[PDB]
Amino acid sequence: GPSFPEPKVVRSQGGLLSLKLSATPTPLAIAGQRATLLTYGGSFPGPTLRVRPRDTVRLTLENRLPEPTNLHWHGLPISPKVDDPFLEIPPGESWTYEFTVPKELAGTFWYHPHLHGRVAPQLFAGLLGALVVESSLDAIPELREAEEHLLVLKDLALQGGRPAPHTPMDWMNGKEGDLVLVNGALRPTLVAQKATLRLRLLNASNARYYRLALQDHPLYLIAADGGFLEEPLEVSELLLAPGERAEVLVRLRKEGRFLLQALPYDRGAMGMMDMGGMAHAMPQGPSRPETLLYLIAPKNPKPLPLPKALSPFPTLPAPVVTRRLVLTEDMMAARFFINGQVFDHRRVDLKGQAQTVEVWEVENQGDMDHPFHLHVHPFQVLSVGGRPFPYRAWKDVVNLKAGEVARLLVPLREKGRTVFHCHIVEHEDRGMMGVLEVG
Ligand SMILES: [Cu+2]
Ligand SMILES: [Cu+2]
Ligand SMILES: [Cu+2]
Repeated sequence: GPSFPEPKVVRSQGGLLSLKLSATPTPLAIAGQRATLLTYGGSFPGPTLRVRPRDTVRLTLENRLPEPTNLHWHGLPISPKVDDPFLEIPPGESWTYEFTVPKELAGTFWYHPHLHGRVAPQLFAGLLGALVVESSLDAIPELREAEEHLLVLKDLALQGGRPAPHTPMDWMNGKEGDLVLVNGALRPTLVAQKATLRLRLLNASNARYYRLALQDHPLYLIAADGGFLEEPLEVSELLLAPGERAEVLVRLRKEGRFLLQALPYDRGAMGMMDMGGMAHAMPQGPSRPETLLYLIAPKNPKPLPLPKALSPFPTLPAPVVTRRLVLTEDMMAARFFINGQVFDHRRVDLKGQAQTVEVWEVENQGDMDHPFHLHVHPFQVLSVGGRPFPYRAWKDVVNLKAGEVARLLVPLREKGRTVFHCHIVEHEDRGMMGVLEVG
């Protein structure tokens, strides 16, 4: 097939994407070996859903797993009656998710399980897929003429032909795997046919971080989690935390082979160590460098000029409340807290008012990175760690290194009960989640 593996795409037809999608243990060939994963649509990753604003999505999820599950439409500002984090689809049962794609939306989003307590094993076993919202901006020549690819960054570990089980230490750190894959393939080769590439990036890992760098090239950031930037932003590297998305332009200036690497990154994962005195926790340190893919430039490459502008970011109304949400950890217990509390599905933690804007100060007082995710209501990151954020774009995950405070501008959109949580999904399963009610 094509030298570059990418998930199969399902496009909306006539303004409607209607599809039956089963969650099922699936035998398949993965990184040169046979394994049984948990998949949507018989594939890992699941199929990419490509839609346009104002399309209708009708996704009937059939649960063929031996455990209950549900779907989070990660990043979509839709009703929490649809993106329902509390719904349980029992084994053998089905549920139809139906929503309209918002008019003012563009970018790379994704779908995955969100049944509290089972998210980490279900997502690790392979239940995830992408959703792309096409934009009229994609028709400008600087984007139209680029060669576009989706890169689903997800790692895996196999044991006896199945996803490796979670250990106690996995529940503390978040589980990372030794197979560091792109679109389910082990270090694929991308033989570019155009000198400009448009790469949609998805970190769908449970916990692994990707400190992205392309040999000999900068990246041109054009979209964050949930929308375009106002203009391209040149970066030498790009950290993608669990759950985050980004889109970059790559401008191939010379012929040659270039590595896309996940450079060493210390996210504060811990191990255990015993030097006489009994065992005590010790930092794992930075991750080993990983090669993600091989990028081959075309002959005599003449890249397109970058777009001068993308999408103006909306001027938001003045905020009416400031929230403070403090993240803490009890590592040896693998318990994780927001303002000193663990998740309780019956407890409402924040009550806000639709169509107002709030300032959320999220403070990481732990020692690990925690990627903070808010459902339903995309936000503008104003600052992290006291540094002004270098661009304006909708995000829905923000990474917090130990000690850092992020200031977020949060317009409240759809009414109903939704959640916020760490997107190291083990931490969510172990209690680092709270409930927001919007009325
Ligand atoms: Cu998510
Ligand atoms: Cu969630
Ligand atoms: Cu966390």
